[PDB]
Amino acid sequence: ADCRALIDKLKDEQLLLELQWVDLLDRFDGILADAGQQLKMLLLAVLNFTALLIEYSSIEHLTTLLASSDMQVVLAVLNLLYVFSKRSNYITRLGSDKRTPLLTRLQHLAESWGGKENGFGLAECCRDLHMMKYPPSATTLHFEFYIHIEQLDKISESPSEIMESLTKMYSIPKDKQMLLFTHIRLAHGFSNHRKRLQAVQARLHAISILVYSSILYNGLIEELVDVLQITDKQLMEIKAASLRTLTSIVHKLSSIIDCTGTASYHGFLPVLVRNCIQAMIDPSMDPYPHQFATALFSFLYHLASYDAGGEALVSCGMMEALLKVIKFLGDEQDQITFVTRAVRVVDLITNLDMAAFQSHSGLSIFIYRLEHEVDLCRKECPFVIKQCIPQRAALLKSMLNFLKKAIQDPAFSDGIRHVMDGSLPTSLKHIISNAEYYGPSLFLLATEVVTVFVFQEPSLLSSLQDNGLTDVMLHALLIKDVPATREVLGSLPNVFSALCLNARGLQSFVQCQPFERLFKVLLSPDYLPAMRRRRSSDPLGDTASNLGSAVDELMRHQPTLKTDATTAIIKLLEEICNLGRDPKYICQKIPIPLMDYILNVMKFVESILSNNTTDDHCQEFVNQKGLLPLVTILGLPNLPIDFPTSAACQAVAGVCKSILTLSHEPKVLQEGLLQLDSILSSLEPLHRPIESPGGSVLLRELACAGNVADATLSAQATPLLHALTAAHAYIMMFVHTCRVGQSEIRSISVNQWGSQLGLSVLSKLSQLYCSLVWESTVLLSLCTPNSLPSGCEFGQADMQKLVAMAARIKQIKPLLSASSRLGRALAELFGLLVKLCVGPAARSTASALTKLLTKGLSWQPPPYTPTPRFRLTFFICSVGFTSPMLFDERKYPYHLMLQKFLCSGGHNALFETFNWALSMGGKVPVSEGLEHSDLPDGTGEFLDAWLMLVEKMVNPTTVLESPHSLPAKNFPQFSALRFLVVTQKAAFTCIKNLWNRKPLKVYGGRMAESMLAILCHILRGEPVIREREQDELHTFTDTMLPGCFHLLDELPDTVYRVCDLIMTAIKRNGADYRDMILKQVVNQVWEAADVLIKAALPLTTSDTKTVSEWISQMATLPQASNLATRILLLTLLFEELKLPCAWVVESSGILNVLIKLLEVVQPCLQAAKEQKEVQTPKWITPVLLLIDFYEKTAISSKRRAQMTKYLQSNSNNWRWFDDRSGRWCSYSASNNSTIDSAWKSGETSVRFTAGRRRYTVQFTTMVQVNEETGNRRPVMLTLLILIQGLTEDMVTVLIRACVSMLGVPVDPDTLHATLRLCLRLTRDHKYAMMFAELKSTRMILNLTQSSGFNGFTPLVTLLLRHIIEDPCTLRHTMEKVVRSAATSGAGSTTSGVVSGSLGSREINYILRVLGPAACRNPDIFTEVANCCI
Amino acid sequence: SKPLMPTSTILRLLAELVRSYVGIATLIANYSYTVGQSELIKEDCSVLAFVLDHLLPHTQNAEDKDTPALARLFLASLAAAGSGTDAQVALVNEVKAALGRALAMAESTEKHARLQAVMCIISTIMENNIIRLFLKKGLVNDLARVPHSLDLSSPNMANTVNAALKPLETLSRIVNQ
Repeated sequence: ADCRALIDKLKDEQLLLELQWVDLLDRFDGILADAGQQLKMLLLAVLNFTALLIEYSSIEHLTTLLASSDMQVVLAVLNLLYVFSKRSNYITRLGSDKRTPLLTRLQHLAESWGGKENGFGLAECCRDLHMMKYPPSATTLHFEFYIHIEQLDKISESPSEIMESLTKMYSIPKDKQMLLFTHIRLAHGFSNHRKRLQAVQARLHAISILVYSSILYNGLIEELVDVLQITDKQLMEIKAASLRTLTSIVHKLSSIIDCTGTASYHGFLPVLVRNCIQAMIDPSMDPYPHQFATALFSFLYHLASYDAGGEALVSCGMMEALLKVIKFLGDEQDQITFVTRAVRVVDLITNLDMAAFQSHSGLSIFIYRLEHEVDLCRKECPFVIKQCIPQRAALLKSMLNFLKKAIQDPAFSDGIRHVMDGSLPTSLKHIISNAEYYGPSLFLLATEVVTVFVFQEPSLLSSLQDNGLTDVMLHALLIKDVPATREVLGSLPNVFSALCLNARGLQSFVQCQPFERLFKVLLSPDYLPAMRRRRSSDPLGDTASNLGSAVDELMRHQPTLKTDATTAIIKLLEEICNLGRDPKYICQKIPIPLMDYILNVMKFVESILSNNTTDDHCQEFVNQKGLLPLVTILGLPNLPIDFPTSAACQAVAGVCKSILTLSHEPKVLQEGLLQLDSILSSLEPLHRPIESPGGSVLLRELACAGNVADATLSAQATPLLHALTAAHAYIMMFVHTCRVGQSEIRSISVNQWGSQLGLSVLSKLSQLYCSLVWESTVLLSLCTPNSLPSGCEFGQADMQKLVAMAARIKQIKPLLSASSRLGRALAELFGLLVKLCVGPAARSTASALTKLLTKGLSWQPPPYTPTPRFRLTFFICSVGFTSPMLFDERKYPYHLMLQKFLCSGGHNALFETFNWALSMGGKVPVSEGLEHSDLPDGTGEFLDAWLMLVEKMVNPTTVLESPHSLPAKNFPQFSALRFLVVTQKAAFTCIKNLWNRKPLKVYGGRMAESMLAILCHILRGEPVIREREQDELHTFTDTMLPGCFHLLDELPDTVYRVCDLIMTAIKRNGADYRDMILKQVVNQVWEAADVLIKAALPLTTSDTKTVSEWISQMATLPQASNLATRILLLTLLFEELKLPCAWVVESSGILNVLIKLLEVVQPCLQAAKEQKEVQTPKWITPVLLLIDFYEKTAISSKRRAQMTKYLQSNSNNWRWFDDRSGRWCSYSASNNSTIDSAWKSGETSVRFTAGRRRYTVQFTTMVQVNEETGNRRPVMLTLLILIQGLTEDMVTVLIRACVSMLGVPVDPDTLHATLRLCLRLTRDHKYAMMFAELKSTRMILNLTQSSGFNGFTPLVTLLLRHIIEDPCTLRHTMEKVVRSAATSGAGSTTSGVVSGSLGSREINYILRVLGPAACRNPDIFTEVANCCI
Repeated sequence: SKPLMPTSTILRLLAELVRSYVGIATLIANYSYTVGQSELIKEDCSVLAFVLDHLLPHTQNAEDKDTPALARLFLASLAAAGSGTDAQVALVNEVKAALGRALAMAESTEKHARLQAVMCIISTIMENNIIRLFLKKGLVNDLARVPHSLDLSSPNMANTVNAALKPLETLSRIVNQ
């Protein structure tokens, strides 16, 4: 626009700026970066204009320009920085790289001169005073950090070179010479008037900037008001600076008011204002400068905006003068701007008083000015239904905002009837009739003034109809083009809510086909910028949603309109169908924005239908056949391929879901299924293969499309790809309508899917699924770089038509994505349909879905396949698909689906896919297949998925316990027991066929872990299912250990599943089998340890390198790979079998071997630290953890033994603690016996019922929890294989080994295990002393963060406490603890009330609290408690 | 490569061992370094003196960030542990000595950081036998003399005076209420 013309004109420049964006601002930033390093006047003009540009990269230069001797540029920079801080927080948000250097230069300008009290009042600074009536210290420098100069005149030349010469003569603090420069240039200035006034003005600007962003003091306001009183009239720029400063200071207000005098009609500020106004009005009296008057009316605005100022402007009666302004002022742009300022002040004042305004007829004055300005526009734009100058448009805008506010205000409710019999409607009629000459927001204000008036006095709507203002509004909002903006669109229905209000208005509104025009907005590109989301953070379609909710409110006020509204909605849909059907349009992301139309219309329809949730709009819409035009939008040929994933398809799905869930109507699904069946019947050629050496049908339909540049954009070029992407959109709608939790909607969904049409569709979707898995895997086989195929022309014949590799790949990728995204949506649909089916027609839905599962598992390619991988990749996704469909999240099956999966087939096919995958079609037996060298590439990935499925299929703890059980009762009844019989029998053979063979390169540890989990589930299950082939599991459990240890050599991470398998074989078999296992594991450890003991004899003869080889031989020998799992296995077994495995670990003597190995490895590790190449043997942590748990177990057995020595084995009285009474109340005899029996069994928790309340005891904590309330209450037991443990000569060696492993920082996890062991050992002070005498606290302090772990600092603190706690210090600390616990009624996690006086104080509870102290040392704890309790 | 027990952690550890074990506070109070025991040591000086002078004061270059909060915890624990007067007297005597040392110190941001941190430790200790000792040692009078040992123009001076007023208000109140 004319700004661009001005830019081209400038790009004599400075003469044009004197007359008066990015690259013009860049030339400006140029000369800014240039001048600070016929120049100054260019800089001054650049600034003086930029201070207009900002009012509608330079900063670092401007800051340097503050270092100027000529204040003119500093003033202009300040005026620009004031314009900034005034308008936006641009310099407030800045970082301290330059915000502080800037604000500090501003501070050094702003800081006080001494005010009146030192003879530096601003009034005296503006009058000349002869230069001899000022304090003699004015022309004096006194800069300290020491510089003092009495007078600057005998060296009056060159103040900048004065500052530089002082830089050379004194070392002035670096980067703070600005306070010196400003004092020196001030002392040069003060000699003369202009420079003193310029310093004053710069200081006032700097103040104001420092307040929009220590300077202020009691005299500043009084000084400013005395500047305003100065009557030489050559100071108007200083008066304007003073007013703008007072404005900044508003943001002391009572003092401003007391000084200026605004509380009375006579008073300096009110009188000055009235003289300004009178000078502006009457030509004779010269007019006060524009700048000064603007500063006065800005000060009045900001003062009125605060209550103290508005009350002062009341008190002085400025409303009469401001209404005088708004009545008599002229037409010129500056006078218009003073009028709009006066209007905004009359607004602020009227937000708290109306009586003055009303008594002065202010509403008539406002209306007369609106008539006069509209009459001055009437000359430029006389049209009225039978560009506006910006300042006049802003006047009209502020004045209409006032009229709207007044109409919504009492004190006009009496009398506002006589507004619309004035001239006002005749001038609104012109604004409304010329929404293109007047702006759209002004046309909006005019229609909102009418709307608010008609809602205040609907009676006088008859007057507005009689003068045809409503008939102009209708014509301007319907027949004439609506101005395309969010606010106008948002208001039209509220306007029509007014114009309909008289019934006559309704007739006139409905006469002109209003919705055919109003809804065209949604199909028009002119209004798409109005529909685009504002701020990028409001919803998609937020403005069409608002429009729709407003049309809903409209036609819920006026139900007669409902039928025509839904007719125009349906005409929108029918036109979107037209725009999507014919070839001549093409959807842009001739181009047409169809997807935006579909999003905006659908947010509109959704809002309407779902606003009131009364199902009257839905019913009307469905009864006018709108669901056909709605659901057809999914199938539109010229919609893009990426439509189904788009928010427009999700919008259509949401509208369908809203109609379904409101109306409870099947017709949405019925019509979706009819159209989907129509589309599925079109693409049967996708199901029929090439029937020759050939690849994809999609790639033979693409390749045969001639050479068209973009086939995929044409529905005739790619019919199957566009039927794919129509079916995808329908399927995403069925997904959205299945994701519904209303049981009624679930029922009618299932009744539809169970229909003749539902099952015809579901059969065709199943055949589509298998076709799309085939096509996607073929396409990926062709996008693969000539690796998967066997050098064969499988799909090459068509890629030779298509076509240097990417040129073909990037043409296939739209096919691959269109087929893979549809498959995933089908799988989501079938999973949801299973969920709906489970929780009569459900039984046929499940039948068709299990026929899909059977079809996928028994699918065989055409006999032209070049490799089985196409079948293995079909099978992998068929299996990964059948998992979600048979089992929920949390792995419980659906018994209806397992029933139909068994009876129909798919179980025999599931296990046949395993036989096929290993035997390769009978080419190799299954028992040799796994280990066969030529086994296909994807046979490990298939077996990973198959085993993960069968692990779910076999588990009795979910298959028997599934929430999704069938009920108990003509139909064959399902048994999950016989299902587990047949499944475990079929699975066992396949696992046999994988039990001992070596694992696959990848997918061998997941195979092994799921195979072991299957074996565990079978071994636990046969005990439970034989309740309601045993010798095969027996012989298996006999021979399984060779395989378990093969797995531990190949795949260490399986050891946790091998532990669990061994424990289940043990719980099947006797201790005679437990012993055999443990002695065999221990013999493996024994030989693996003794070979490493022989691996570390010191190397005297040097035959081996003796440095790198020996140090790493300890860590890398195969034996050192075995120990890391043989020990770890033994440890897990130990954790379960606590005492048998302890007795075997004792009686085997293996512990001596492990201590000897830990001792003998220390020279090796130490030498490795001296190589600076330490690499810790991973087997060390199993050994330390085994020893830890061996001595944990022995402690505990001794404690349990001496606990048994004090108990009767019959009816051990368990008692639960009643904190309120302090009673250990007994359980019932049956509960007590149950709790005792389950404690003796070693169960962690026991369940029982009392009073039908459910109680559970937790023996980890010894707490009874009430399962309903969660109340936790203490319990007690009422008192009336001996594991020797580690010997001194072992412990001494372990302590030395742990200190040596701390010396060489072996590894984080090994330090954690060795410190844990030290923590257990050092609880005897003898060994804590040994650990501290071996200088371990120095090593611990030297340890680097590379050798640290989560528990390091707690654990180290406990270890140091173990060193510090000698018998006596421990005794004194135990005394402290016992006294504290007995004196303070401590709380607990057993609801022992905090500061309780019964429960917190019983000896029997306090001893439970003090248990940690008893464990720290029981003997000392006895001595202390006997002496202190 | 960073040490796993930074001086912060060692301080928290000692604070815990002081709060539990009676003799540790007396052993830490009486323990003193020796010349040339470490690069940071210039002459025989107490551990409390080192914690007050080198670890407690904020300094702009990190070694551990939160050494001062935990030296404050350490000295607080060594006070709060009653330990009769064996630990508390040496703590108070050394705080008084480090205050007088920093007041005699040459004008520097090291001086103002030491002073402010000693005021913070006196304030945390103060938040009754410790107050009896602060009175007996004339600590309140050495706080009141603080500005005598300032350059009253320094940009730090108001912050160190605020800091010294913080324990003076509490202490004068606790006496004269």
